[PDB]
Amino acid sequence: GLAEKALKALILQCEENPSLKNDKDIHIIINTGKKMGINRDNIPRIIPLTKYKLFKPRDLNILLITKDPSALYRETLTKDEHTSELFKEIISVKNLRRRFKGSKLTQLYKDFDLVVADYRVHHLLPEVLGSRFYHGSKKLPYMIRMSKEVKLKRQQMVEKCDPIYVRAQLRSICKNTSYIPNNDNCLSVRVGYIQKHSIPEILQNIQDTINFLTDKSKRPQGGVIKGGIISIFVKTSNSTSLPIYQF
Amino acid sequence: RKYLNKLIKRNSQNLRSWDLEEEVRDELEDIQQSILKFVKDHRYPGLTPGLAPVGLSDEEDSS
Amino acid sequence: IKTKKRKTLKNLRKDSVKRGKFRVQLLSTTQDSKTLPPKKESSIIRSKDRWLNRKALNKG
Amino acid sequence: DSNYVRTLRQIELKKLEKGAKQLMFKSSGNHTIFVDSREKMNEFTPEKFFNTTSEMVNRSENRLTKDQLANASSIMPKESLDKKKLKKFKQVKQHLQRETQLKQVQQRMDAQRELLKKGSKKKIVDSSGKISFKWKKQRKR
Amino acid sequence: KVVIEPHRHAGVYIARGKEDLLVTKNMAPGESVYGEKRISVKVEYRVWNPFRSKLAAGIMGGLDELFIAPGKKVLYLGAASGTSVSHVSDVVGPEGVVYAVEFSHRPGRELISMAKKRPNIIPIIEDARHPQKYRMLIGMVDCVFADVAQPDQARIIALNSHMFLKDQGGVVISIKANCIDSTVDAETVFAREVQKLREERIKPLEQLTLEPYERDHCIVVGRYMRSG
RNA sequence: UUGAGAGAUACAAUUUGGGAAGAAAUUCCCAGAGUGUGUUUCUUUUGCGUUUAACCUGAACAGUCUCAUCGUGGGCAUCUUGCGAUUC
Repeated sequence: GLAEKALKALILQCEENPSLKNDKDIHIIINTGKKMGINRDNIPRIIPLTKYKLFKPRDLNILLITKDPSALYRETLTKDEHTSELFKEIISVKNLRRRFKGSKLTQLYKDFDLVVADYRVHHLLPEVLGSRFYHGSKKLPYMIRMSKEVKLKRQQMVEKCDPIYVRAQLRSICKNTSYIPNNDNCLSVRVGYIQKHSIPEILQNIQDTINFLTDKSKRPQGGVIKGGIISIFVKTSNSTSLPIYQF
Repeated sequence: RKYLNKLIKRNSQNLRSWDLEEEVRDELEDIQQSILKFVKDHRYPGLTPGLAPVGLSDEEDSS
Repeated sequence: IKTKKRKTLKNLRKDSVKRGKFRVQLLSTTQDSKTLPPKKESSIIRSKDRWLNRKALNKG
Repeated sequence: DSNYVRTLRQIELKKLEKGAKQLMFKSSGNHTIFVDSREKMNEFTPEKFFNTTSEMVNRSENRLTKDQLANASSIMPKESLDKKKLKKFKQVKQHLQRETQLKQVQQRMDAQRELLKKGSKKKIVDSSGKISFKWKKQRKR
Repeated sequence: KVVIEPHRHAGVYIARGKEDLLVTKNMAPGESVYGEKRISVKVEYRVWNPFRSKLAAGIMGGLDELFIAPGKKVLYLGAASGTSVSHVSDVVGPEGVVYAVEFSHRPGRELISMAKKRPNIIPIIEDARHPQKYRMLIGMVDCVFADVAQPDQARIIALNSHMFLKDQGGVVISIKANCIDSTVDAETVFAREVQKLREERIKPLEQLTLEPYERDHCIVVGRYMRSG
């Protein structure tokens, strides 16, 4: 419909408006009628993009926060040659708290373009990594598994790090976008980029996003928006919310 | 013979519909055999929301 | 084509079909039951045969 | 502690066999009918032999003849009767899973209670890690 | 409340309430003889459950021609303490006298004390391999059902049924493979037993596997022709 | 990697059969079976190499003294967070 026209005027002004010269990410926001009941945690649920990959993982600075011993977490992923040219720097959580503290979290925010941590110590993160990261979802810390094996009740944790399968996760997590569920209706997803691709690529990125978010089946990662979407609004991080899908 | 056979079919549909288990044909047979004889973490409840669905292209594309 | 021919021979020589859950066995004649001794079965004679012809004694 | 656990266990055991008393278990055996001729062997159909309909044949708890073929007092029984019949099976299953849980619970302190009495104890250890206790061969007077 | 339904076999019913049971009309009102439940719906009834009655598993598995009939005489071979002899008294009514035989003394005291209450059953306490030893009592019983567990089941039928049975009569026998062989397949045991009955002028009609109640058991029914 | 036997059967082939409507063919409630390609579990036929295995037992846990059982104290929430069971 007019979604191509709305993206056309947004692309035209963002290289022309002096205020919008710096924001390079494109967001669609979703306001629903009912409020989805799950409050805002800090684990970002990711969604796939079935046709067009967003980013390949060899153009983003990737910081990994691992467990406290961190010997074979560092050793295996650096000397496997599946992930050797992938990770930028690996830090243990106790060493991250001790080394990077104060105003150095700002330069850690600016220099490193994406942050991901294991499921072990991700909940401990926001009191050592700072409130600058939790201003929206630009550098919200993403999710990776480490072992591809589970822990039952009273079973000893067997430590294993398979680099191929955690490389495939970073392939599966940089190729697409993610949503963070919220208490109120307004949630925003970052679909596409200004110069990575163009308007027909963003248009089917919109369609695959609203297909996954409105899926009445596939509950725990997809069944978040219930009923129907009232509207969707395409925007940059500093532009206005241009309207599409009025009803 | 249509008059007598319809009355037999009427009594047959009266019993067979009211003395069966259509949707319970599986559960009442599995429980009768027991009577006669997405990864989930234990301690972190945020395992299944945030994990990336690994596809075959993510295991193959060396790029 | 003779592999299909003795397959058909096994079809008419069979005497037990399983009609659904139910099964039907053919009953043999009374004169064959009384005037003929019963068949030996393979489990009782081959147990004796390969015990006598076991490889622990160098037969043959 | 051992007396209480077996008392709950024998309560669930007695309610199990009382729960098996009024329950119905459908039979599916090898019901086989002998025949005397090959011409009746291959023309056999159970609807022909039992002279009744096909849906009447497959039920084994009763199989009424077409002469005997000549409902909803438990009202809306399409959802009420089958669910409530399933709930009696569910309660017997909850009787059984509580009973075998109480059996494993009782055995774990009964080995502990016999561990305290007398004799020369010796703790053996299985290669899988399952511990036990083997005793000396001393005749207690 | 309970929806009632007569069986294919006459004289035995199925009580289809919220729970389901197999049930028989009482003959002795207000008296259960081993602790069994009942439904009064009027006529007072009595329940069966196949886990101790080997005839009841034959009923519930589906028997084509139950020769036990509501007006026919029944020879109960192997009366194990009246646990099912009282049940076949309820299904044949006061019309034909049902005969029960047994050897042991513990069922014998239970049989006589329960046949005091029930005039349908007459108990015999003599060996079932010697039908001449109680020849003073029976003449052509209308059917015989066997539940013996002594390894001459075919002979103990052929001894009794050759001179105590009506011509073109029905013979029922419970046979289990754990009694007789207990080391081969069950189906070959029952295949041995039907040719055993075929030599005794009995044409075997139906054999049924009693699988959900009595493991390794069976019920054979059939016709008996042209002697006695 | 063989010789057959016995099935759950995944797709198709007109059927076999009870009931209903099919004036003329259909087609439904169904109940199965048979056939080929599957896919198969197990029984024996089969040849070579190997006569040793597996389990239990005798006075066979214990001076680095061990094992119970009740308590106490501290670790592991970046998780053996602990069952009338044994987290160390």
